[PDB]
Amino acid sequence: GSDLGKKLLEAARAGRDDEVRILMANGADVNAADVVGWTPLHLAAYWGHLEIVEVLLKNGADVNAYDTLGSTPLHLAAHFGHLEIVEVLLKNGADVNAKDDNGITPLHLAANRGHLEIVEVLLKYGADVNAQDKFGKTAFDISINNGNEDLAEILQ
Amino acid sequence: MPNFFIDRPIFAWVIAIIIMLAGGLAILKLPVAQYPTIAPPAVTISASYPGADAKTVQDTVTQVIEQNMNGIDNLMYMSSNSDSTGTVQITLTFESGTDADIAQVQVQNKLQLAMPLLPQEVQQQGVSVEKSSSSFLMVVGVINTDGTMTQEDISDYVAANMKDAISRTSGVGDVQLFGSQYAMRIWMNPNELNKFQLTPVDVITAIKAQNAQVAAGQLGGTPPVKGQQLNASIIAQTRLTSTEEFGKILLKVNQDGSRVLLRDVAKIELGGENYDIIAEFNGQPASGLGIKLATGANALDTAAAIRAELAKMEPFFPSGLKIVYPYDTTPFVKISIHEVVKTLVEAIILVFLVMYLFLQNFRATLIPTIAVPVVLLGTFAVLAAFGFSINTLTMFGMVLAIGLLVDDAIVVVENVERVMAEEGLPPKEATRKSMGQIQGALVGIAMVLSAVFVPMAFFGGSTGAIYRQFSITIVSAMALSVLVALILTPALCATMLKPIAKGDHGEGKKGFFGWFNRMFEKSTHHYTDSVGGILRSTGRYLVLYLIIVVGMAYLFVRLPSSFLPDEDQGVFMTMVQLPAGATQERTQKVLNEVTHYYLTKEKNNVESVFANNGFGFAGRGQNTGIAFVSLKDWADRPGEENKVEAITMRATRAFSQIKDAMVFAFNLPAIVELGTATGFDFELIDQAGLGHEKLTQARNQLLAEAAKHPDMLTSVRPNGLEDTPQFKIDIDQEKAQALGVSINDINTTLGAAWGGSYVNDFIDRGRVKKVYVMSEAKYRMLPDDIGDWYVRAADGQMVPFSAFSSSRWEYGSPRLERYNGLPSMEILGQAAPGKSTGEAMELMEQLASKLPTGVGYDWTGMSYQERLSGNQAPSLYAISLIVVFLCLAALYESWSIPFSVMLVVPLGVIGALLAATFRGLTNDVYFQVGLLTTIGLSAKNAILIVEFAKDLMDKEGKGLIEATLDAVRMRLRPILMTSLAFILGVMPLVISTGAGSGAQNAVGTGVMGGMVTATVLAIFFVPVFFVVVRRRF
Amino acid sequence: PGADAKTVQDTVTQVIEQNMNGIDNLMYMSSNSDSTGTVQITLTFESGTDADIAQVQVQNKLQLAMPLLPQEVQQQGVSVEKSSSSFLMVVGVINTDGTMTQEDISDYVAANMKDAISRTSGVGDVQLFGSQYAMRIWMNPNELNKFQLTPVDVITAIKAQNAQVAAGQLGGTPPVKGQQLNASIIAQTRLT
Amino acid sequence: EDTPQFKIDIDQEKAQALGVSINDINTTLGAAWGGSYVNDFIDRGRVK
Amino acid sequence: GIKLATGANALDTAAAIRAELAKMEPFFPSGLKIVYPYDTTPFVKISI
Amino acid sequence: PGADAKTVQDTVTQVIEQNMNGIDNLMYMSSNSDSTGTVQITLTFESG
Amino acid sequence: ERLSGNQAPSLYAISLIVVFLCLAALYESWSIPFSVMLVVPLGVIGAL
Amino acid sequence: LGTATGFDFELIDQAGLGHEKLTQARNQLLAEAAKHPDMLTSVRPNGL
Repeated sequence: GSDLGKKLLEAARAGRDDEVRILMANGADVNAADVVGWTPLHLAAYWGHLEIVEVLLKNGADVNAYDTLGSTPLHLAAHFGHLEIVEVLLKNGADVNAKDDNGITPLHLAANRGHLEIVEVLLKYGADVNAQDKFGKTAFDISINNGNEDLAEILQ
Repeated sequence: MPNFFIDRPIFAWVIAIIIMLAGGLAILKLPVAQYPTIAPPAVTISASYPGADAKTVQDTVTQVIEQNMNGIDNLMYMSSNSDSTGTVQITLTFESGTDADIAQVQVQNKLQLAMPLLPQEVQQQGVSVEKSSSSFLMVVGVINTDGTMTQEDISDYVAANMKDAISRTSGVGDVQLFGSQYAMRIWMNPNELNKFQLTPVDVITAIKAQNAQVAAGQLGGTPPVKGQQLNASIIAQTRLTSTEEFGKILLKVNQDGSRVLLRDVAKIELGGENYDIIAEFNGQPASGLGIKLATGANALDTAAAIRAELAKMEPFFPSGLKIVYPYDTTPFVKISIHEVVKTLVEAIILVFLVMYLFLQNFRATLIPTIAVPVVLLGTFAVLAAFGFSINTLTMFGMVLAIGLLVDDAIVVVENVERVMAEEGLPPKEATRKSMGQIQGALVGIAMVLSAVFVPMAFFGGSTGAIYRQFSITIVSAMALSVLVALILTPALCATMLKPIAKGDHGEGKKGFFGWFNRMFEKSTHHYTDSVGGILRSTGRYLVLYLIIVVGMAYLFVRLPSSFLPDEDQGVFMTMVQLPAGATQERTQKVLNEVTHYYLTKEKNNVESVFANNGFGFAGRGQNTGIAFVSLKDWADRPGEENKVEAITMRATRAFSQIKDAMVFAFNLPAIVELGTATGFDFELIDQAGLGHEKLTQARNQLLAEAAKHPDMLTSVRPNGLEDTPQFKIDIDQEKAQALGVSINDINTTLGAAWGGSYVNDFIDRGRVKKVYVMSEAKYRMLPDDIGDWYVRAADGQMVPFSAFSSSRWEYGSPRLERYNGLPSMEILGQAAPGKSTGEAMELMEQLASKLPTGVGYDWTGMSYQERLSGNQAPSLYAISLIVVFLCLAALYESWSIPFSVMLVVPLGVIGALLAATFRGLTNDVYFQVGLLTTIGLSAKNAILIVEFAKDLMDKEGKGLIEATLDAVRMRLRPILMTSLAFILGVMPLVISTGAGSGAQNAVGTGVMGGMVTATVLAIFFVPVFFVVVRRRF
Repeated sequence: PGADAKTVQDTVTQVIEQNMNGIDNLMYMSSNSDSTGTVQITLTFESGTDADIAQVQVQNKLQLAMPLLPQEVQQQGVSVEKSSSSFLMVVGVINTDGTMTQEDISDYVAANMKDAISRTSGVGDVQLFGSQYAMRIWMNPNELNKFQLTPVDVITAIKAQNAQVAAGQLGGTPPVKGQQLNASIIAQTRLT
Repeated sequence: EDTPQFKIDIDQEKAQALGVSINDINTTLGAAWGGSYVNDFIDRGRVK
Repeated sequence: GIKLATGANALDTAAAIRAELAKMEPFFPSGLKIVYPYDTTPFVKISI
Repeated sequence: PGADAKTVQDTVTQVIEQNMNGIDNLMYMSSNSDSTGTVQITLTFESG
Repeated sequence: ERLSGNQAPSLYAISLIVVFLCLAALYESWSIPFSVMLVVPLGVIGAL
Repeated sequence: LGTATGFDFELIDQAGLGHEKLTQARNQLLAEAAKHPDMLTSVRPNGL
């Protein structure tokens, strides 16, 4: 742990881009993880802070970091609807078929909160649509149960 | 009327007597307290929901209760907050002037009716309505010095064996235990539970069944078979009493005839109800009682009583246990009283000395010494009558009234002594004339000082309550001082003063006195020659008056304002906050460091530190803590370097070095519950249902912009807590239903094991106490452990919790404010140095006006008050100045002459401002009252001179300048005497250091500096003022 | 909810009335129980009665009757109020766009204005000319039978699945030595 | 003055050995000897 | 529909209600509007 | 209901009594708990 | 009863003082009140 | 104040007769009421 890596975790979450910029000027740790495994990319990916996402990735941030239970910044982004972050992350090599410890996939999470664009993007970059979670549900299954017919159609 | 009592001295003695009797009785009966109640009535609802997060608490409890707080009367605002240790608090703040008991029962009844809408666990726990009081008389700490009993033990002891003792102690109105009594703790083991195929559900249902009260009835109860001979009660099952019994509770009978026993799947022990606070006092376990003084009670007595009771408890203390008094307001209140009694005595010794130096006969020197106690005694009477207590405010208002009291004596006695020396009249004819010469002015002076101090009581809210104290003290003192000077001292003068020859100005005496008298008569000619010259040249002095008026204007605005000075209170505190997710162990290591520092580096000053891991202002959690620090006496901590303000500066610096931990110290406010007179309290409101995340953004947006005006806003911050990582677990209904597993089984297994579950009551040692079932910490610490808890399916199979759940982190709020019903965030800040509060608020409002739609704002706290009643001062003081005019108009029968007198007001103010700015002091209430009295007293002298002058023209036909010079001569000696006495009298307060000295400094400085200039400037400017106005009109 | 005038009188009104005894300055007491499921008992006092204490007292005797009232009646919240019979004023709320139905306007008034006014000192009673919203389940028996479920099954599952669930903490007090993490456990929450 | 009391003690283990619910036991003993209020009825217009 | 609490001042309370409604108006959805169909208080002001 | 005087005293009378502290004008307080489960506590206040 | 006895002396003492003072004030005399205040035992003995 | 010369009157079932009998009693009263319109006007129930 470091004085700065904690400052970066904080600024990453809060979306203080110039703080992040200055922090990146000083070699603060892009791999600093908080108490639960979240790196500042996680923080950015979750809290919806596109600029910082890029800056971090540009500065050697790991796009396929995973937390105490398997969530990848793609997981967060797909799940909370941050289309642009999804796209950036996948551009920068984010595993679209990452499974957390429940076998949950950014497709699942996106299917579930019903982010049709994010679904298609993930499908575009090759989201395995026949992936199943712990209980065997496929993003389609999430779609039929939530009653989302457009999604159901997209997953054919 | 003073003729009446010149001829009837006994009558007047009787009136004196009666007044002194009423006074002495009030003195035996008046409540003693540090301060009166000044905060408005507030009633705080409180509830708890074991194992519950801040959202669950809000959605099931806080909203329900707030939705029901309807139809209570004189509510100003309601506000709540709901947090992640399962607590809620809802504070209803009532209008100033509400009956707190009407207010509390109205809150309590609507809550009652809301009680069936609450969670069943919360109903089982109870919800407490209480009157909000940060006012503690003292706090008794209870500690074990020989490592034989834990914090819980101490607490239980204190509960079972000490609390109620104190509660019944006289003058104690309320008592709070700093800990819990015991609870029966079942600490479950899930490996065993799954071995015998049991769950927390079986454990709970067995404790509800084998720890029960069963009603059973009677033998031979009405209606009986006639001819029954015995009527007896049937006692069946009662509550269990020991841990041995609980451990012998039968869970399962096997296929084997063996017995699964609740001791075979769980550890059984007495313990705390919670374990969320770790409390230590110098590293050793501790508990305590917080004792509030009861209404009407006397603080010095109650304290003694509390201590008395304690001592007779010590014989039965178990070994190792010791009492400690780490907070006690009564020594302040003792010092206060001793210091005021001190000042009031030195006061009469001084008027003795000054009276003799000038008048040089003992008979005169009696007349003030009788008259001053008469009025002071009879002031306590009026105090009592109006329902006032003996407190710090009323006591210093006593001190601010000495000058006005002293002066009334000096004025009457001296003018009889002067009429004698000048006219050779016997003491009865001389007083009768002398009274005829001040009798109107003295009554006038009463009306005018009324119009000074009376307006001050009519301020609103917290501040009006502090001004009300001084107002009533001071007007009372002066009103009896006028009564006593029209009733008692005329009589006394006519019947104690020895005569004086015509022309005998004591110049023929010898030694120190005869010299003084010639010296003074030379200086009275010296003086009247000087003023006669001044009067040839009024213009440069009008220019100098504008210079004075202008300097006062400048010094006014650049003298910073507070409302009460801090004190070295003997105590101060130290916050310890740690990151999101920081554990209780980690916070204890910081507090351990903080504790060690004080007992090492401040050994010389510090007596004790009390380290509460788990608590704080902003919130609660394993990651916060307060140390409370208690010092040795101000007479064992010499010099300003061992003051709190010193010790805190040092410590705060030391602790900025601490890693992963924000740590700092600070003094306690003068009056607990009030906050910075430079501060604001800002509520930011979700007004159209945006949600938490949205209001959080709108906040940071408001906090950013705020930081973009450092010239105007400083220390602008959130009051609450920040969102934190939490463990979201989802239950697969489908897998549950398919596996034959109830979700009520699932959610009570989880809730009991990981959150604690309150079951029922047992009776330990004749005391009823709670029974909790919870997992051993070893199995409820980490997400990994969720797979070790099994729930039984319908078909009897044991399904691991993992087989039907899933999990992820999200962020969530560990605290959640609300305000007048809506979600809120409380923003704190003050006006940057040199800027006023009303400005920093104007900007804070505009910065908000450019916030996202759906976000509103309100003003709460101190700010709510000053927003509604911070405008009044120039209203009120206007009416004041109008009446003072209207009065003097009637005194002198002239619309123009008033101005001559009124013009004196800047002359006293200036030196008060000078002496203040010099000593670094502040525009606060002690200073402001002292202004008021400095004005009143120099007003007094003005009114007498003009009267003497206007009289000499009106009656004896003297020319203007002739009258003015004679007036200013006769009134020179009295004015000298009063000021010299008084100035000297307020001396110890200015020099004062150590115990409780900021209060004395505040009163002393401004009164003495305002007096040096009020005395010096007036004797010259007043004749000036009078001649310019008589000429102009 | 759903009680005729007699079910309301014989399960509520009377049970209450028989407790409304020993109450200073009471003159009469009338009451109506009607088939909408509503009771109002009206205790009237001599002129000069302090309405606060007059309320404190009635409430005292009422809370003896509370546990004897039906569970359905308690959860509907029983009220006690000191007001004039007549209306001081009626505040109307319309929509000039017509972006919002009568039913929506009412739900806004009820959720965003009422409470603050009900909490205004002076305000003895507030009648919402409309109705706050509720999640309305509207059952169909033709399908209920078709799967062999009943309204009982429904209420059970809503209670089960629209649950706000206390579930503890990780690293909760009393913790284990060497504990790393302190985080709330969030399980089922109310549906929205 | 101090009265006698008849303490009856139920054997939980034997109750479970013979398959009887402590709640019916408790309810029998309580209802029979002490009485049990059950609900109200109407007597000529009065809840009783 | 607002009923005035026992004893309370009609004119004073009308006021307080108006002030409270004011703080809500800036958050009304599109085209939502207050109107004033029944008020017994103005007659008191006017006739006095 | 149905509890001895000692049970009723431990769990009900003592609980209420220990909160009847600091109340204005309280002269004395008497109270009893019996075998039928009834409790009464009587706080007597200074005349006036 | 214990209270009415405890307070009775104080009551008698202040009632004498009052009468005396009223006499001194009315008759402008300390002598007239002290002559009078000595008839008091003459009446008290007859009541006793 | 009331509605001018309005009188306000109550019929009570003092004996458990029932709602139904009391209704007939009220009907019987009201009929006779209409037979003295030199004295009584707009006499009417207040219920359903």
